[PDB]
Amino acid sequence: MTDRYSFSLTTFSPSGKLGQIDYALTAVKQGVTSLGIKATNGVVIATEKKSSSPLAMSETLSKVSLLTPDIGAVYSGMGPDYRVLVDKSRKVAHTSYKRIYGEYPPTKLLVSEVAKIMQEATQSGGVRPFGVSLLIAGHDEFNGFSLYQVDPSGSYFPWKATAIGKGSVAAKTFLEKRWNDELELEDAIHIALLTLKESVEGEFNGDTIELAIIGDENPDLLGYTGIPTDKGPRFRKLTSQEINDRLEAL
Amino acid sequence: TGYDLSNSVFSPDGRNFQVEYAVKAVENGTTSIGIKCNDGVVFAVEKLITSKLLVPQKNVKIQVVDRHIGCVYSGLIPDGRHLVNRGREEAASFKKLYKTPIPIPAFADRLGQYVQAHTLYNSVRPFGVSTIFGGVDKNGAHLYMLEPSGSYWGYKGAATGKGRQSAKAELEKLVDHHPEGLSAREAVKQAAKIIYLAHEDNKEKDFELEISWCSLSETNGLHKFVKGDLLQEAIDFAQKEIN
Amino acid sequence: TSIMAVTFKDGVILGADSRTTTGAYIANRVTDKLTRVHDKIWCCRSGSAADTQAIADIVQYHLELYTSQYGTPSTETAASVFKELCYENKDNLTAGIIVAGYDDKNKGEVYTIPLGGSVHKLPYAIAGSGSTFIYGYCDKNFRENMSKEETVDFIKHSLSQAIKWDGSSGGVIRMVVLTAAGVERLIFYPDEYEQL
Amino acid sequence: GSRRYDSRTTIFSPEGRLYQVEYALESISHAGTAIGIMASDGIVLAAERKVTSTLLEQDTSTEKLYKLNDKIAVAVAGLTADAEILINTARIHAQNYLKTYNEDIPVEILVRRLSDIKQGYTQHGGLRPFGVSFIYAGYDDRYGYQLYTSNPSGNYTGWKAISVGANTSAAQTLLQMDYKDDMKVDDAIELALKTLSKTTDSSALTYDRLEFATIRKGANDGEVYQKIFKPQEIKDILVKTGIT
Amino acid sequence: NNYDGDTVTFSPTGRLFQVEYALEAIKQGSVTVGLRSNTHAVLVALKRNADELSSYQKKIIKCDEHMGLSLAGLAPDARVLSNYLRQQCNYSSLVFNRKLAVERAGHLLCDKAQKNTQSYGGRPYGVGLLIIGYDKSGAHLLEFQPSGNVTELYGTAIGARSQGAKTYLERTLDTFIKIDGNPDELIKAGVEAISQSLRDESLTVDNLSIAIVGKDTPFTIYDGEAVAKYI
Amino acid sequence: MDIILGIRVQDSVILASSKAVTRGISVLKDSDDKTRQLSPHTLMSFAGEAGDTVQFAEYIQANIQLYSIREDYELSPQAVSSFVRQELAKSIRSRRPYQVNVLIGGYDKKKNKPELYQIDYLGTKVELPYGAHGYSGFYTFSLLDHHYRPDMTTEEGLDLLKLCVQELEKRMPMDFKGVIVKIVDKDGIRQVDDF
Amino acid sequence: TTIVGVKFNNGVVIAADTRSTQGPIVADKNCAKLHRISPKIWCAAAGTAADTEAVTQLIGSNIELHSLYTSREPRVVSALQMLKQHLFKYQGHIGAYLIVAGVDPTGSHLFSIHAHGSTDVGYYLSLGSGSLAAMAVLESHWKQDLTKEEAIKLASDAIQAGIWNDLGSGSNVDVCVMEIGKDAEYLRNYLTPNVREEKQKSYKFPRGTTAVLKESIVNICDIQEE
Amino acid sequence: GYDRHITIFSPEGRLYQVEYAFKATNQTNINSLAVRGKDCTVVISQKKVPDKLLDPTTVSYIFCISRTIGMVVNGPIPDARNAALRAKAEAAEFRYKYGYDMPCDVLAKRMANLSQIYTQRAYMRPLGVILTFVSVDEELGPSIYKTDPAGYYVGYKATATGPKQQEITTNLENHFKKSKIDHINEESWEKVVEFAITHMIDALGTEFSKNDLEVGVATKDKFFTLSAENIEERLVAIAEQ
Amino acid sequence: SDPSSINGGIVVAMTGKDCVAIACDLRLGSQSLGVSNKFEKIFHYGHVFLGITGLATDVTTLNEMFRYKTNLYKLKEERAIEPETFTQLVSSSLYERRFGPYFVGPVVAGINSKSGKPFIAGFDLIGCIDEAKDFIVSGTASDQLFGMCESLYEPNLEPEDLFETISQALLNAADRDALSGWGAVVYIIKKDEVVKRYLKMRQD
Ligand SMILES: [Cl-]
Ligand SMILES: [Mg+2]
Ligand SMILES: [Mg+2]
Ligand SMILES: [Mg+2]
Ligand SMILES: [Mg+2]
Repeated sequence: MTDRYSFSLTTFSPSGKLGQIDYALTAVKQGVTSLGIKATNGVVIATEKKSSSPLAMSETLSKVSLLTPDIGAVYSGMGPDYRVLVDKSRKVAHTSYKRIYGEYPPTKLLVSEVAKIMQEATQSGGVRPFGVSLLIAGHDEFNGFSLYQVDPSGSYFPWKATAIGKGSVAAKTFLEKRWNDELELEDAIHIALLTLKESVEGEFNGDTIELAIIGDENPDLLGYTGIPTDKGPRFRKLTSQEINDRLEAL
Repeated sequence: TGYDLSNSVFSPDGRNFQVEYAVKAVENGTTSIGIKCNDGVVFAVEKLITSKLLVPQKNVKIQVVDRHIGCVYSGLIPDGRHLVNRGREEAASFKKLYKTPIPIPAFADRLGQYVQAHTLYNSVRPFGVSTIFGGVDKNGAHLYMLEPSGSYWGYKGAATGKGRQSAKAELEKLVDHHPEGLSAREAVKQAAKIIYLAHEDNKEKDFELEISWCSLSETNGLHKFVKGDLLQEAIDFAQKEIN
Repeated sequence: TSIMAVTFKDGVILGADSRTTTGAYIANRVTDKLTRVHDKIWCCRSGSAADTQAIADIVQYHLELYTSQYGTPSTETAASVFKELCYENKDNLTAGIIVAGYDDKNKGEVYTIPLGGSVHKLPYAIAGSGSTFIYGYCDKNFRENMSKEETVDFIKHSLSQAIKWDGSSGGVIRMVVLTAAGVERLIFYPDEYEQL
Repeated sequence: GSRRYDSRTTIFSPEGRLYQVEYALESISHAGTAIGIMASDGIVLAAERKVTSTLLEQDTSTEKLYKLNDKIAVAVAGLTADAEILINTARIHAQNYLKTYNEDIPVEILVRRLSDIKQGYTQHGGLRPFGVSFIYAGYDDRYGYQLYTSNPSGNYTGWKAISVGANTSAAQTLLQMDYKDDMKVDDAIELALKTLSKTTDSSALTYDRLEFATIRKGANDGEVYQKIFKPQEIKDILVKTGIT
Repeated sequence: NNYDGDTVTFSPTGRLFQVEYALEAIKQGSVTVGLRSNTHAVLVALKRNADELSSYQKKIIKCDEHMGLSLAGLAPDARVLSNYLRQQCNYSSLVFNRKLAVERAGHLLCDKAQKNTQSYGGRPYGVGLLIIGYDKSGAHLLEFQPSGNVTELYGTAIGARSQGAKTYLERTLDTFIKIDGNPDELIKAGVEAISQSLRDESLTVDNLSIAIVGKDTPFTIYDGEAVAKYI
Repeated sequence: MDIILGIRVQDSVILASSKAVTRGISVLKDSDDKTRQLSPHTLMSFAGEAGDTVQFAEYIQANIQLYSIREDYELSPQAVSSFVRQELAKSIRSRRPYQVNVLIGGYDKKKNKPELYQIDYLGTKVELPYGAHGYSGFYTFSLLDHHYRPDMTTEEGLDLLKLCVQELEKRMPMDFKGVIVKIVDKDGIRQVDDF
Repeated sequence: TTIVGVKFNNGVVIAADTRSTQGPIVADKNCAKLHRISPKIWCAAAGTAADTEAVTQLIGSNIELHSLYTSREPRVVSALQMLKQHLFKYQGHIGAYLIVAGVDPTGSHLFSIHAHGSTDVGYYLSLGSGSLAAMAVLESHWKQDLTKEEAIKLASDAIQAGIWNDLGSGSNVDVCVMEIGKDAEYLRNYLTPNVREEKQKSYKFPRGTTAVLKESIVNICDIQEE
Repeated sequence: GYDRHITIFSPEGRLYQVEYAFKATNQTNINSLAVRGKDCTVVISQKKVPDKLLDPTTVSYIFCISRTIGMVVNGPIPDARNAALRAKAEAAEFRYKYGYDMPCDVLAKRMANLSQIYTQRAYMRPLGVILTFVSVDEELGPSIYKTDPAGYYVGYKATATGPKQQEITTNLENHFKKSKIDHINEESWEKVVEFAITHMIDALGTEFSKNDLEVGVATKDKFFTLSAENIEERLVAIAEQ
Repeated sequence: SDPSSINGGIVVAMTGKDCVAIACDLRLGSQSLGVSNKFEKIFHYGHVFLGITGLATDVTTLNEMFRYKTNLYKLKEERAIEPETFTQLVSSSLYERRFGPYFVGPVVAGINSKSGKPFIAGFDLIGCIDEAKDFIVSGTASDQLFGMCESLYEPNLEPEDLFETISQALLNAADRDALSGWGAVVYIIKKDEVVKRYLKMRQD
């Protein structure tokens, strides 16, 4: 009834490769395509809701998750690993930031904390790395809008636009041709839907696509009135109807 | 291959080979049985007389838990003792908190979860015993049998060890021939017979019979050993049936 | 506080006043001191309101987990869990709890757990500051195997007197009836019980 | 039990080498090259970003050059995530020293502390070492301008000019050829960029691929200024030195 | 073969090889005999020397005034187990003013040995013990194996060539059990039993070790010229 | 321990510390040196609870000597005083605090300046031209306020110190058995053997 | 401090005065004693002000995480249970006395909680040094089936009784209304009946009145380039 | 090849121990089914008592976790009971801490997170079970949430688990393709149980007696299991139309 | 015996039009004994100013603590901390020593670099925030300062008028306190310049 794995399960091979990290990246490659695009007045993150059965209710499975009111996350790879990372990311935003500074962390620092948790699963005793790559989109007052990718190694990079998982190589080429520094949010959503159609085989609609934005403040979603400085969350998950509306102008 | 070298490793079948190897140690042990009767339970066990130098009636194998539960087992005897020691701790803490003595199904799960926990890690070995146990609680008589995997079910009759097939067949006859049920005193006699019949699998060495029972009418719902005239009556009945 | 539990032919009835005081100020005049730890096991609370609430919540947790595993607990079992908490934490608790419940096998049972954490199974029990004034009345008027209406009258009259003499007690007389039929709440207002 | 699966990260080979340290160094040899050059009036840190994509947001990106305090900076070669764990420890150590003594931490003391942490992972704990090599560029009032390097073994050494990561053999020869002791910061900037331009595995050296920094005692009124170069400023210094 | 690297691993036939290898250490050890009547219980032990300059390794250890054992196998493991028995005998006396039953002493040794066979990192005990005692139900003799199995007997022997002594006791059973109120004759039977396990060497004055416990006899060990009487 | 004085002049720091050690009824010693050399150009005098004073001083001495060997370098008086303050500030919220008051007189070889630091048992640090602990300041500060100049020589500092000690010997009820005087300057630490 | 809670038809209202005091001295004349735990769960706080802010923010933080974990809007009974178990553990040393009110999918709720961990249920509650003055008003004018407008009126009248009659309370009335199926409306300084009158004199000094020894520029900027 | 013995990645990015735990799932050779009514959630499971010496009342793979939540398990009984005891403890702790009954979907998530840990941490093996949680949730209504050894979970309109799960799944898929609703449009739970049993008979192609089935029913504020005589009444009604 | 009045001293902060002011006396004592006339009680971390009264060892300890924390903040955030954020950091830090507190009365003052808004705040020894529009007072003559500020203060004073108001508030409060005085300092803070002025006052 002992934990006897106090030694690293990820180690350097003779060629300098960290095998378990590479194999985690291979698991991410098999995962469903997800992408992120940054506009001047917002960020969009999107993915396919690959339903494991038609009897399953794919609304109950959230691939796109709110981390803070101004930060959202999407993934490619192993879903269960993502779910526990979201739980830890939400909690670390409070314990190592909000309970100290009385405000939510900026995107880059929350990303840094997630990256740290993933790095530790790459060096600590008796654990394998997380088999996910995350795309974290967010806004904060001093940095503005931003989009970050986080890999199983714990490495993170800021992107203007990117894609991860199944059809990422093709999707990144598509985003290079379309992306410019003068995009509005609606233009980025349009490009996101165009890019994502290429990697989807079957049905392509609001029920099979999950899409969220980091944009303007939503005082209608705040839940209370009376404090002028609190203007509401910038994270908003688009509805099934809102996606289908934009697919007609596609 | 290599899946059978470490406990808690799933083979490509979905099996835990180390648990299946513990079963082999159980199959190698002496025969033990349990019979559920009208208002209680009867336990019996085969004790192989390795030598004349063994003191008769002294090396007692059946163990009591609390005052109302009997436990008998086949396989590695020390593993069985370790399991009963745990059972006694579980029964003590239950009674400490809840006042009432531990119910038999509750007690069965306490042993079950503990045995199951020894299939979860490579740092421990599975239990090398199948345990037949039971007694009388507020809801009546209960007989259980618990395997190395942590699996257990309730039984009408139970048997384990080297002579288990022989015993099981004899128990199945009693179930068919007595649907209304069996009395406590009948079950003691039948238990003696079944151990004697099951001794054909261990026929090289002679043996010593040991019986215990809990019965609401015969023992006030307490576990007691069958001794003296009642034990000899059961031996005589058993000896008459084999001839 | 004036609280009592009384066994009768069909089961058991718990009774209580509704007053909670901080010094001479009545912090709550409509307090509910009859609290449920299981469907048919309730208790009357006296002493530190923080302590008796904390204890009762833990007991309700223990009996819920008991029920998931072993089916419905006895009233004796519930009293034992209360006792374990009260006895082992006697140095840091001020709690005087009466446990009352209905089995079909055992029928109505009452257990009182005073400050020390001892247990005492009784036909009826009285407790709280106002109970001192009705030891005489309750001993003279209690009978075993009373009807429901007689037992309600016995509790009503008893707590009426406890309320009359004890400043710490007052407000409404709440009662909870535990029988095979189910769980019935009763309430009795000042204009009713004062004129008795 | 568990013994079966243990790689045993902290053992000697028959030749007296630490397997995991040697393999971590092999990992580091594939990382983008980082160069440090120390002059009389300052220190230059130049480093090559590894991944080139047009879509990478360069102005907000940091994989190579990190600030430890106002006087000390590091250039990283190896696993970026491993480096950030160590960097945060060094940042805390610097502030602990400042709290205790009310003076900025001397460069060597910080370097020794980090190097000791790396050493620990090679001698006990059964964990893999950190796959990181640092170049430390710093200033204090005792020794003035200092360059150091540390590697996964926990060994550190002092340098006038040094490279880590890819093509260090080639890079160290080129530096050894053109370095002189009386050299100045503006000359050292030019040497660092010329060296990277020759050793790079890429077809050409451009601004979007580089991180660049200078520590100068050429702040207003005898103070020391760290300057992490912006993308546009790296583009300007590439045109000035005549590489693009 | 593949399943003997540690105690935590069952073989495909349900065997624990590390326990069986510990059992083998006992067979290599020097012979010791145990036997009892209704009044007394006796240990007789053939001690082993390293060479002619060396002392003879002590085989018998006292656990209490009414109990003690003889060892065969790893002597440091007997020291660990006898120290544990001393403490349990002592705990019984101090807390309950009660002499520890010999049967209960066997149960404690069984359970201590068992824990070492089921967990990783540990090893089984590499020693076999013969415990004699006189308690409230008379004389007792136990045989402890480091598998955990403890067995109450009239007589037995463990160690190298122990089968010869064990056969003799099996024949003599009806005679030596009746040797009541005569400690010298019971020891004689034990000395005659251990003689069946000798080859080449014979029982000398610093070779032989005898212990006895009984009705009005505390556990006492006899070595040196004290055992010359029985040679 | 009773009286410890400090005065920073032009080119040195002078520490004067009483020689008496009293244990209740009797004066057990009249030649006690209430000081430790922390480094070649840093001296610390101390006064407070019995046992704690010396234990603390020697603990500080060991740590500064350890630092000196590790870095092959003498810490500045400011750095030493900050280290000492933190240890006392750590001490005050402990299970059993060090009841020790100190003066740290040092010559900063980098800045070529004498420096005097006053730190009480709570960890209250102040840099001063002259300082004291306990009741010593009550008698002496009026004289120091009057006569002190920042450009005084070492000999003038000693004469002003004699006046302070004379006032202490006149008006204090306790016999502190005179003072040991030590000077800290660019050449190190030396004791004035006749005072 | 005077704080109240009043149930009504389709929700609950809480209110508070705005005076924070150290002994007999008024530290803040416009203090906010109404705290958000979640968007639709607010509480009014009395007792040690650091303790009330700390316990609200801790439970509020854990409530938010719980809401995200369960994909459900937070319940008042959860805020109550977490507050009481925390306060009980600290045996009254965390001096927080709170009136906890809110709306959730279960309905509208009103509780009080004391520093030792006892909780209470009611249609109208008061806490703080002005609680007796407030409760007098509540006991005189409360009825069943109050409208929103009647509950706001009653609540602010109860706070006024505290403001005027209790020395520990003063200045303004803050109100928060939590109605079922609507956003909670926080009404900061709902009443302002204690504006200071214009002073008789201006105390603005002539420039150069104060004697100065030294002037210097303080460098707030970082170390500069070049 | 020790990447197949513990839960670390193979070169393909696979966890073989997780995959083999899924195979242990079908070791009992028992098929389960869960469907939703208007006011209820029904779960049915095959019951096989091969030995005549067994007490058939003690043979069960349906568990009463809390009053509101029921759980059926597909997998060996020791791992089933391990999961059952834990789910009971987690449901009780939740009620104590947060003051309301643990929702079905939240329990499923919690047990899924625990299962995820066994796929990441080496010393703990996965449990070889699929857990199907059922309730009538006070916010979401009739609910089916299923957990597996990978740590995956999701909500279901209806679901099936076991060796012959695909046959049952396609049968259910086809019914909901006709009706075009997310549930069985039926008022009484009795008729929803009759639907569940009927559609299992059609999918598996086998007839059932009262002792061959085991039924669990979730209603508002209680989950309960049907007796052999309650099932017999269900089987009589099916045969009579 | 009372830790908050062993050493003595005061801090006052005020807001004006596009500016804030913070000011403190210079005394450190051991009860009746005056020890230092140069013990400054105002510190700054970038453009955020922190005054601290109370026990002097804790004043020094907290300054060293917030320097530590704001340095690490700046390295990670890549920007200087703002007054609003720092105020929450001070509160968090004090409350984490709830049952063994620092015996201090901190006062935050500064201008938000992005919004340009003047900001002041005060705290009790365990971290309760008083965010006043007008003024914040702290120390052994806090009552005296409350009296001065309440009558002398008017809103939207220009920087050079605000200097006179805060100076006269501090000086006359300190002269009615035995444990305060021995010199004084006044910081006038604008968005991108800060002037520091030492005041001449009675030295008793
Ligand atoms: Cl979880
Ligand atoms: Mg009254
Ligand atoms: Mg695992
Ligand atoms: Mg004064
Ligand atoms: Mg004066």
